[PDB]
Amino acid sequence: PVARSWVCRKTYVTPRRPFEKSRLDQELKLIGEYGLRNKREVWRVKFTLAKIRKAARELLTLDEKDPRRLFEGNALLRRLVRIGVLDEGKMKLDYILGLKIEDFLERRLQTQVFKLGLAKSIHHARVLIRQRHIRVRKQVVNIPSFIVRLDSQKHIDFSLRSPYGGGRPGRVKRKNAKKGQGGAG
Amino acid sequence: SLARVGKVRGQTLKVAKQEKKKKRTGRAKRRMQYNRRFVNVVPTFGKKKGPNANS
Amino acid sequence: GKCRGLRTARKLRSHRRDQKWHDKQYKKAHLGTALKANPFGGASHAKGIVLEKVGVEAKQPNSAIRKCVRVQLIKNGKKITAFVPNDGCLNFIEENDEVLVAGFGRKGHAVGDIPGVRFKVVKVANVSLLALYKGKKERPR
Amino acid sequence: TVTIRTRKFMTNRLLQRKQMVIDVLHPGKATVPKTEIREKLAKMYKTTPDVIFVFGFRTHFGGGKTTGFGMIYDSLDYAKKNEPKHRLARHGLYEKKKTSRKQRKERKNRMKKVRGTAKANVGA
RNA sequence: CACGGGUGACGGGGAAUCAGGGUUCGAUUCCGGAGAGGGAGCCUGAGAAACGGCUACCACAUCCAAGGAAGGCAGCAGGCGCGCAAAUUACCCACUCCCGACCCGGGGAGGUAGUGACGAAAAAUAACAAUACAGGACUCUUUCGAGGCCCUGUAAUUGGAAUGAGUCCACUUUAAAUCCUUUAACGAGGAUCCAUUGGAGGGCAAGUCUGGUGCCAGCAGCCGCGAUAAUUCCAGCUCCAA
Repeated sequence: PVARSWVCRKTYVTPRRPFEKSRLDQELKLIGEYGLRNKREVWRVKFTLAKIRKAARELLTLDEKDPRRLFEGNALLRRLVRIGVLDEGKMKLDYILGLKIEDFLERRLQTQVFKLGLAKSIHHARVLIRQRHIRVRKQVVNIPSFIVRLDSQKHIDFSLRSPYGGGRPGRVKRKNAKKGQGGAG
Repeated sequence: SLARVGKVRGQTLKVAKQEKKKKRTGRAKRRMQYNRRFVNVVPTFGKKKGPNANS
Repeated sequence: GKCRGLRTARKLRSHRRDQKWHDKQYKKAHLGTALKANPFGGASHAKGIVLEKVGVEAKQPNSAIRKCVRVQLIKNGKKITAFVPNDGCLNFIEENDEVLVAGFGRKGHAVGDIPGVRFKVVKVANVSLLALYKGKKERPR
Repeated sequence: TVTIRTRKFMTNRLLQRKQMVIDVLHPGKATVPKTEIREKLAKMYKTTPDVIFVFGFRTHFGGGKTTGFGMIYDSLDYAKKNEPKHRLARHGLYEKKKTSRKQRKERKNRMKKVRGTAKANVGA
């Protein structure tokens, strides 16, 4: 008997048919549009979409003016508003089912950096996330799976310790300066 | 019988591996894959040939 | 169902309990005769000793001389025709060598062109036949 | 530019101490040492740094925030009354034993065998 | 459906698959039952038919000066055998508790380190710009060609900019260490600091490309390929799945 959790959950579910041409076409279009790393990066968002739509179907099967239905519906709509996929005027549990994988992928921090335009490309934005040049509310975000909130969307800028912002320059600039001073004398 | 084991592997000519520029991997591999699938080609009439289709 | 009474639950349960045995998979799962007759004993892999190498003539239209190995197990001593999968990999197996033997996937059935042979060879003296075919490792001499 | 804030402040008279959670903001430098933490808490609380024991630093990701726990005693006698000997030895006013536990178990089981006054002759 | 027998049956809370129904596993960290190789018997003690308690038999087994004495790792590590199958003869009572005459001592319970691709989560192996080019929403021209207000990709053609795997002051972490994060100074253009595992007739995505073999060797979970022009073998290139 040791003191630990043993609680884990698979965030992705593989599809039933492995080699559907239309499914591979859709996933290839999704990655080529939104700059993703593999197919598991699509499948985990598809399974969170499966969770949200299955919860929405379970709430729509319930009767109107039910306390559990209203509580879970208002909680799920509050979660969708605070992650910023659903609009503030569309906060109704019947409009959750008309929501899509592209609208879930538009709120990725890679896509948020690409839409705010401080980067050049989507994969170049992922390069900036890897190389740790940006911060979100004085917190460096190294992992591009950060769900950007609607309140924290405007707080995305370059980080403090950053050669692209107000910091010391990097290895290539220091090597060029050292080579220039060695060539000068 | 049992005396002809490895006949074709013994009698074929070994061809060395040709040197090649190393492949980009991961997100860059899938980006290059999308770029050679969609944005380079145009929709033409008839049946579209495969990637490995040669004449 | 056939009888549709209100209190025929024990009749339906006893009838289905008697008629589950007529299924092949239920009988193979719940009688110990097939589990005793299985040389693996409900296992996936088994080590054994090579005693001879047999050239087996193939079946119907597709004809060949397949290279099987008579393997005597350790835990039971039973003899198995095991199949050497890849090309030229019979010469890597000599007499009196401990080899690893597994199934083929059809769950105890001869597959394709090879009659009466259910099992195959995976590893040969802690060196895999895949590595011996690829040339990655070397047989210890 | 190193800034120390104190949250969750509590006055434990039954422990004869003050306690707080220390948040250290250091923009663009490394982790400050416990000596500088004790000096800055001393010049903040206007007390002697001998009764200020700070432990358990955790640095957040990014490098601009660390969080630890601290307590401030009233006297060194009260600190030695209720303060662990290992954290006293972290600062150096106490020295623990140097006999290792396997040799102590071996010496104890050897003294268990021999019966009488001669256990002092058995041990070392 | 008693009685009798078998179970690769400890039971349950639970786990997987799942429309609804069900099916399979549960020895396993939580509770209850049984026990220290197999039975049996007892002192102590409130509580034991106790085995890091004894007493007799069966099996195993230690030292002996040959008279005797002594044992129970289905505890912690570790060794042999059995195996398809499973880790160190490490550190500590500091975190959680327990015991005692008890604020102090002890605890292979427990915690922390080493092996570890059972498994679960996150996620490196690049990007930008310039030149040659191949094209898309417009003006003109029947086409040929021109312009870029808007573009997208390719190329051992070139260029800096940035960072991490690793080495490594120091700080922190900790009972003392270790790992994470921070921070000096190092450290990438075939960024050699090089990513593999299977397949390419159908199911099920992907060459009737090249050389050799010629019902041989071999491929293939199923149908089926291979008798000198193999889209299925063996190799080179390319592509597909992760």
